[PDB]
Amino acid sequence: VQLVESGGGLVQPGGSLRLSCAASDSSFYDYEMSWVRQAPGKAQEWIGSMYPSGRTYINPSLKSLVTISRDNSKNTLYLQLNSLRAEDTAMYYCVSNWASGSTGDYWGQGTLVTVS
Amino acid sequence: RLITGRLQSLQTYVTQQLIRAAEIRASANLAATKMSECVLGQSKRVDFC
Amino acid sequence: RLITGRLQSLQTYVTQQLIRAAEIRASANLAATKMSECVLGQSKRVDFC
Amino acid sequence: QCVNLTTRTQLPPAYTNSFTRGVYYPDKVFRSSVLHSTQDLFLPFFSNVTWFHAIHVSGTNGTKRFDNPVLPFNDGVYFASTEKSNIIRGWIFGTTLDSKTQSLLIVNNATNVVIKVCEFQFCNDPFLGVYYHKNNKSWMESEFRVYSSANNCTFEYVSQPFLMDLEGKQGNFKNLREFVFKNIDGYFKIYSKHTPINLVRDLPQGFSALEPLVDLPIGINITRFQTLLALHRSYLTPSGWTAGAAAYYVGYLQPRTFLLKYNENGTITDAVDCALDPLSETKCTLKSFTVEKGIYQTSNFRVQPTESIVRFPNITNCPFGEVFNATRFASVYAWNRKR
Amino acid sequence: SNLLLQYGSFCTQLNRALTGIAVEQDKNTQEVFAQVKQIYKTPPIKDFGGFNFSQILPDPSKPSKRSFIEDLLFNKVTL
Amino acid sequence: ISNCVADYSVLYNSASFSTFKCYGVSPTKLNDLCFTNVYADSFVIRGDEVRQIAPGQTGKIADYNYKLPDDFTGCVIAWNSNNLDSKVGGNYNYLYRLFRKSNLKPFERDISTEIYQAGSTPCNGVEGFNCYFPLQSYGFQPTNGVGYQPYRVVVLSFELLHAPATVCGPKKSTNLVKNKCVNFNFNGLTGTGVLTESNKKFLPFQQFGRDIADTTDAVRDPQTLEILDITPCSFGGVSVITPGTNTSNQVAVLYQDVNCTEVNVFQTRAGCLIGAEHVNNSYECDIPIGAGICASYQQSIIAYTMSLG
Ligand SMILES: *[C@@H]1O[C@H](CO)[C@@H](O[C@@H]2O[C@H](CO)[C@@H](O)[C@H](O)[C@H]2NC(C)=O)[C@H](O)[C@H]1NC(C)=O
Ligand SMILES: *[C@@H]1O[C@H](CO)[C@@H](O[C@@H]2O[C@H](CO)[C@@H](O)[C@H](O)[C@H]2NC(C)=O)[C@H](O)[C@H]1NC(C)=O
Ligand SMILES: *[C@@H]1O[C@H](CO)[C@@H](O)[C@H](O)[C@H]1NC(C)=O
Ligand SMILES: *[C@@H]1O[C@H](CO)[C@@H](O)[C@H](O)[C@H]1NC(C)=O
Ligand SMILES: *[C@@H]1O[C@H](CO)[C@@H](O)[C@H](O)[C@H]1NC(C)=O
Ligand SMILES: *[C@@H]1O[C@H](CO)[C@@H](O)[C@H](O)[C@H]1NC(C)=O
Ligand SMILES: *[C@@H]1O[C@H](CO)[C@@H](O)[C@H](O)[C@H]1NC(C)=O
Ligand SMILES: *[C@@H]1O[C@H](CO)[C@@H](O)[C@H](O)[C@H]1NC(C)=O
Repeated sequence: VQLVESGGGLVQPGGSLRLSCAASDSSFYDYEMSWVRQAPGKAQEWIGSMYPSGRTYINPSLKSLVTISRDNSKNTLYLQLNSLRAEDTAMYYCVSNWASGSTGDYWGQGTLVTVS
Repeated sequence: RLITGRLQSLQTYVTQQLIRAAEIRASANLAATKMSECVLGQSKRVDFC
Repeated sequence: RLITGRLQSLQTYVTQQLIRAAEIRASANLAATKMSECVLGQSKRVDFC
Repeated sequence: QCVNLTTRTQLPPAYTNSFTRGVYYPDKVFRSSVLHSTQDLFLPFFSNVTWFHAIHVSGTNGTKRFDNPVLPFNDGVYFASTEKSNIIRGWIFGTTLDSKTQSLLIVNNATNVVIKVCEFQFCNDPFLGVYYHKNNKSWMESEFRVYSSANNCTFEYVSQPFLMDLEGKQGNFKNLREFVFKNIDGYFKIYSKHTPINLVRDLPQGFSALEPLVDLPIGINITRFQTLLALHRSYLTPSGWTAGAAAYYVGYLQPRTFLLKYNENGTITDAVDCALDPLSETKCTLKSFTVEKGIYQTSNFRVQPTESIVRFPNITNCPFGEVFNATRFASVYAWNRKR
Repeated sequence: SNLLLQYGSFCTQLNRALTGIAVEQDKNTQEVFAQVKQIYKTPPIKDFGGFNFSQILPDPSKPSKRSFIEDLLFNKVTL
Repeated sequence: ISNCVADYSVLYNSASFSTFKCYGVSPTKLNDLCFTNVYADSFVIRGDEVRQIAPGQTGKIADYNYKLPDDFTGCVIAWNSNNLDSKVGGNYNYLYRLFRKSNLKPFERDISTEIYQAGSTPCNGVEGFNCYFPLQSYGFQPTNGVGYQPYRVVVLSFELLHAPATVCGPKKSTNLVKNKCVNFNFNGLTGTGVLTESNKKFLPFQQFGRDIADTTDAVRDPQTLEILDITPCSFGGVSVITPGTNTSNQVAVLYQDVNCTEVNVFQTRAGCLIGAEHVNNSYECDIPIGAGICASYQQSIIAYTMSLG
């Protein structure tokens, strides 16, 4: 199991939650990871992505809700979220090489973040 | 498989004890005559006593 | 089947030697006795020498 | 990461004969004043141990050399280490010591020793550092250069530290520790004891039995291990490297038969290594350390056969060519059985 | 044990033999030493023309009244 | 969770249990087998999906979410969880998928929520005509009964892979009685004998001791770390001393090298002799008992210390 998703759970509307995704190595980051979800009707828009050398770019129009951090000891991932709403009604995935389709990647476990 | 091995091992010491007993009884009969001829008398047999 | 047969065949020949050794030893004590008295002496025992 | 600079040394190892060292309890049974014979893995008496040098002792201005590289370990080895100061956190036990394989990790962490039997990505030079961070006012013990990624977390271990300080007399003892790394039926065992050293580098002739510590139910096939070290950086005490120095010894185990004395209270007072010299074999068959005058039969010896041969006759022939070297073949309704 | 009754009476031959050669050990000692009908005693005065015999006669000392020599034999084999 | 001690007997009298569904292991003998690893998964399932969610089922759910090996060695727990997944309004967050291509393999993590078509035209990433969704949400309503209610189900499925087994339960326990002939079980060591208080010294890593020839002598009690001796329960032959069947029918019995307290009564150097009265006389030996003591018959059977002459 290359990638494992940590944390998460059911979210009460008006609440907040934090995500996590332990990484097998810094080498698999090349060159775009993914904090992918399945919003209802909304297209697949990338939220969390990063680079092996330690870069970070986020979509300008959807970055008022999502924050990212890392630690290199455990290779754990931090996705500190605030003000969760109904636009997340699905179970997430943290899969490497997501942008290259849905066949050149390994699927881990993923976590559910939904509200009414 | 254990009985035919333990029984055979036990039958070895009975057999070997029997031969050892014949050794002792042969020198427990020699010690008996030497107590009758050397001690209770004077023997003329050479190199006996 | 070969191990038990060959092993058990060997135990007979050790056992027959131990019985046959005690017969030679018993005759090698008479020869020692017969040497001390008949040769190094002059025995009065009848039909001995 | 993984500062890679040796580029200078290919020196062969120093070979010595360990006088009476490598005796253990291959069981957990008390024995009174008895003499017992065991047939387990042991270091042969007076064997050529490859004396390796730890971080070198060459003092001009720092500049201590590091000439203790990767090693192989067949079935069992000894780690007789002086280590006047903490220089080894543990070792790199494993199979291939890369990704997709579980690296058996032992690390000091001298509040609680951790064993982490999981897949890792260790490089050639995992090393330590213990200094300030301008916070909490201490010399913290970060171990980040050791391992990069801790993946597929499976096993845990928390207990007392193996190594401690016991000299109390301005050194001159070095508190020698020796260790054994056996893995049979997937069970990993370690033996240790605290012993003093009076020589500058060499090993004494004293006898000491090394009690067991840990049985680990790991269950991993073993091919090769590696050694760890600790190079904390340096500061204005004349880049920043070369702290610490010691001496190491590495041997090899072999399946050997031993006759182990026992005191009235279980301590192995003495032992003898059979199959060295005729006198040792004489003691091993009689099961006695004191042998009276006489001629004793110990064993047989046969002339082992050399290269084997096989002999077979001549006239190794029929003309099979006449079947296949026919110019033309017949119709498929006229199949021929050229018997 | 109930599996052993199938082997007949091998268990009774061994007992009969060992008991047979354990009675003899009482016949070996019986034949050697027991050859006097009466227990004689040396007179309290020892006047044998100069011969001492003190090393071999029993002593008015520690029980098990063995001589000075029999004690050496009873201390050189007991291991 | 691994390398510890498991218990299942307590799980009978803990909560309100509904149906005992066990595969491959007898439910009365749950404390026998040792397995390699434990994968403790305890979660919530629907009410009718105690049967409707099960290995080897088709339709909507069991085929495509996860597959578990039909060679189970364990039990399936079934409780009543109407207060967990049924909330007013609906716990429609979870997904009861409709159909996929094929099944899975046991102990795989296949979670992908890909959309499955009914025809062949490509949606090009936009949901619309012929882009039927195989995902369907959970339907929970307090008004709905067993047909949609949730049931707490814990499945303890164990693999049959080839690996060492470490996790089992013990066989504890009883108390201790000393200085008595009892049969003991000490940490897998099975034997019988007399347990007493010792004065030896075990090193603090050993379990049991033995002197020579594999004769175990002392075993440390793993409750108090006290060394306990082992002595075999006494035995020895029994001899019948008789003055001849015509002289009398009265006999005396000798127990070969057995203390009197472990069986007139008299204690000899050759065992305990009962039925014969010891006398201070000394006669010529008649029936040799041993160690210098003989016996005879002169209207009762009496024991001497034989006189030499
Ligand atoms: C444990 O092993 C040691 C090694 O000889 C012994 O300790 C002696 O024990 C006796 C009585 O048991 C004492 O009189 C001595 O003081 C001890 N001497 C030494 C050097 O230890 C003994 O065999 C065992 N008993 C202990 C440590 O009490
Ligand atoms: C006969 O033998 C005994 C020894 O069994 C002699 O007793 C010794 O007499 C001397 C007198 O000076 C003592 O000092 C010794 O202690 C006695 N014992 C030994 C072993 O010498 C006794 O004197 C002898 N009687 C004789 C020769 O008439
Ligand atoms: C030394 O190790 C480092 C790992 O960081 C690597 O970059 C470098 O290629 C190695 N140099 C060699 C093998 O010569
Ligand atoms: C042990 O040490 C020397 C040093 O190299 C080695 O060459 C040789 O194999 C051994 N010598 C003896 C006498 O065993
Ligand atoms: C001490 O613990 C950690 C070690 O770096 C540090 O983050 C923390 O700031 C220190 N504690 C406080 C109250 O600053
Ligand atoms: C068959 O004919 C060819 C000639 O090209 C020859 O090379 C080959 O050896 C012949 N086969 C046999 C069995 O003689
Ligand atoms: C027999 O048992 C008692 C214990 O009640 C003991 O006092 C005695 O010494 C033992 N041995 C003999 C010969 O009586
Ligand atoms: C035996 O012992 C003394 C004399 O030796 C005597 O007083 C006692 O009465 C006798 N007891 C028996 C049972 O004969």
